[PDB]
Amino acid sequence: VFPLPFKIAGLGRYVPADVVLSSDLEKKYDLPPGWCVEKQGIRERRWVKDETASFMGAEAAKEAVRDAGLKLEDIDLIINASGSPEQAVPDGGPLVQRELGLGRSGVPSITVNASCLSFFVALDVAANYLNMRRYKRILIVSSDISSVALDFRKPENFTLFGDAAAAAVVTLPEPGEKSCIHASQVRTYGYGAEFSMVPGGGSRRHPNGKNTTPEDNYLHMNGAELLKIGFEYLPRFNEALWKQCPDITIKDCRYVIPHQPSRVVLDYLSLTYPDDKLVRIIDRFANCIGASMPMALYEAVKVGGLRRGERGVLTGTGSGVSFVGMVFTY
Amino acid sequence: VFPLPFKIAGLGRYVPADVVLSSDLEKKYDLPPGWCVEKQGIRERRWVKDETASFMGAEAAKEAVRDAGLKLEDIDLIINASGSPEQAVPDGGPLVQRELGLGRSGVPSITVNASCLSFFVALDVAANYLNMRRYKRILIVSSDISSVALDFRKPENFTLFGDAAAAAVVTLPEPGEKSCIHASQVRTYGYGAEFSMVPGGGSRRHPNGKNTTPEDNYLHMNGAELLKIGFEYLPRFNEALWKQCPDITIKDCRYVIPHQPSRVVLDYLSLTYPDDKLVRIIDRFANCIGASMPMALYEAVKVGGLRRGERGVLTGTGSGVSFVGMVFTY
Ligand code: NA
Ligand code: NA
Repeated sequence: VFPLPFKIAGLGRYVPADVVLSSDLEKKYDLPPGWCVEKQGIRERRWVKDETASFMGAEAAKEAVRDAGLKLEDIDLIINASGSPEQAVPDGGPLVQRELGLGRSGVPSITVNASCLSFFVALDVAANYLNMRRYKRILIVSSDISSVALDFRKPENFTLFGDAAAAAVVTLPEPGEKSCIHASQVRTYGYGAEFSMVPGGGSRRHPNGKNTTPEDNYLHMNGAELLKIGFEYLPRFNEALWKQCPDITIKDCRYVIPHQPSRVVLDYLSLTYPDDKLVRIIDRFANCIGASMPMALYEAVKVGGLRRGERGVLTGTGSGVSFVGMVFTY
Repeated sequence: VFPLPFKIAGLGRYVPADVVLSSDLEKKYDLPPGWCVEKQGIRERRWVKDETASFMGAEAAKEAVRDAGLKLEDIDLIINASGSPEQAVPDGGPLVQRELGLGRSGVPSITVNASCLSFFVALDVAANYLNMRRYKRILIVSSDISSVALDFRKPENFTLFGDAAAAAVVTLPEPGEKSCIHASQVRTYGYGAEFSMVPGGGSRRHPNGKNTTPEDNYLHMNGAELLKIGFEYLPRFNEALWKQCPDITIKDCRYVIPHQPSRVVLDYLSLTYPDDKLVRIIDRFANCIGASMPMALYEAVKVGGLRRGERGVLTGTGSGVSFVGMVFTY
């Protein structure tokens, strides 16, 4: 089954233009100077002005299409892979298709939803479409506006979240090119659903029904219990991932590219690997939910200079709870 | 590329136990006797008591797993493919995994979202995973509770919607078995997004923001404009679908199995094909959104007696606007 031919042909990003410095948030909301950097690992973030999520996604997508040496008309499948919805109906796929000027194109546009790990799962889905020769040039878009959830009474909230979009065009590699996936794995532990969830926003606690509570529209998080899921199941997850590519180990990989919704994953990695192995975006873009991993992938290539033939590792933990990992040659 | 080996190994359904007769709705809400059957094509529907969407999905899934001759522990991927969310976070995949008692299993559980055509797109995604030998035994679950959207001031609304879940287990066929996909196609016309949409429920019109209006949480529908998308693009859609399987035509197919959110698609088909070719569920289960197509697939096999080696056609139009079609040997 592995290795799977797979080429990240183009990458794109959109972030809002206005930088919100942690130092200015601290001055405005009476936090100690340096609090955000120490507690959150966040020095800056970007918040939207009037952008919609589809607008940001389309901007990132256009950059990725240019980067791939393609025109918009060459894309034959669009996958929206964001951490949060723009609206209830339709899904984000058709909305970004419309925003791209492709609304009359017929190009299928769908959503893959694995919460904040949607981008990862979309890559995996796309890899299978490509190798089955179903589609040739697949656009994956992850765009999130988390600044809508900002509560300026709560420092743990309002200093954490940022807005961003990133996108990839994926294709099969050309003859001679080594681009491939060596290993890919997704596991889900739904017993952890209650430790990171928003119980409102759907049928179970519909606003017009009898099951509503005041706390329905807020993220319920139990960090201690989430970590326990990691303690119990991550070692075997990692073991099983690397068994897929026994010829390749972490020493053969230039960059670790994590979903990074908080500094914890980065701190874990920093105790393990040299700093130059780790791709960091939370410092300048904060927690951008579903866009975090693809933002880090963009960073690895467009700032970190990841070269064709070098290898990377995508990794993440997300609400669900799910774990993902992928070892690839760029 | 086609034909693609593909076996619908098991099918399952859950519907609420209490039948709501159109005749009783008409008596209670002062509608003419026979109004629902004439205007909607709906004689009965089922509405939940205390069920959650995950509960119904899990019930349908268990039936499908039994039908496939499997145990729950044999499933290696779960795809939630519903028309509406149970809650905001996490997605429905982990929630149905938990409901099935598989919360500690590690089995990846994700969501594919193409609005009311999610089940179709999940089948397509699953077919590619199966043929790439990534997973062997894939559960697809579509569960929707639309009765939460009921407005008893509006006959066009409250007589239309029903609750239901259906599920499929899909695998590769055994040696000698003819089960396959002859043709599959998805097209999206995002210019039609505004003609069937709910603008609230996400970041664009977040309740705490400045873009809210009173009508945000209601389905905006422009039926005339939706039909125009059909007039312009359906003929070429159908042409392109059947060109994938030039050896197979509609005469070679026993059943047409449509997504059926209203009587219109059924009326179109009834003018074209003998009644015994069409699989109808709206009459007894009403508009069950994302569950409509898989409910009809269940009906085709478990009531219509579709035999292995006979052929069917899945067809649908959904919010987006998207069109789907698949020609398969059962
Ligand atoms: Na850009
Ligand atoms: Na059942």
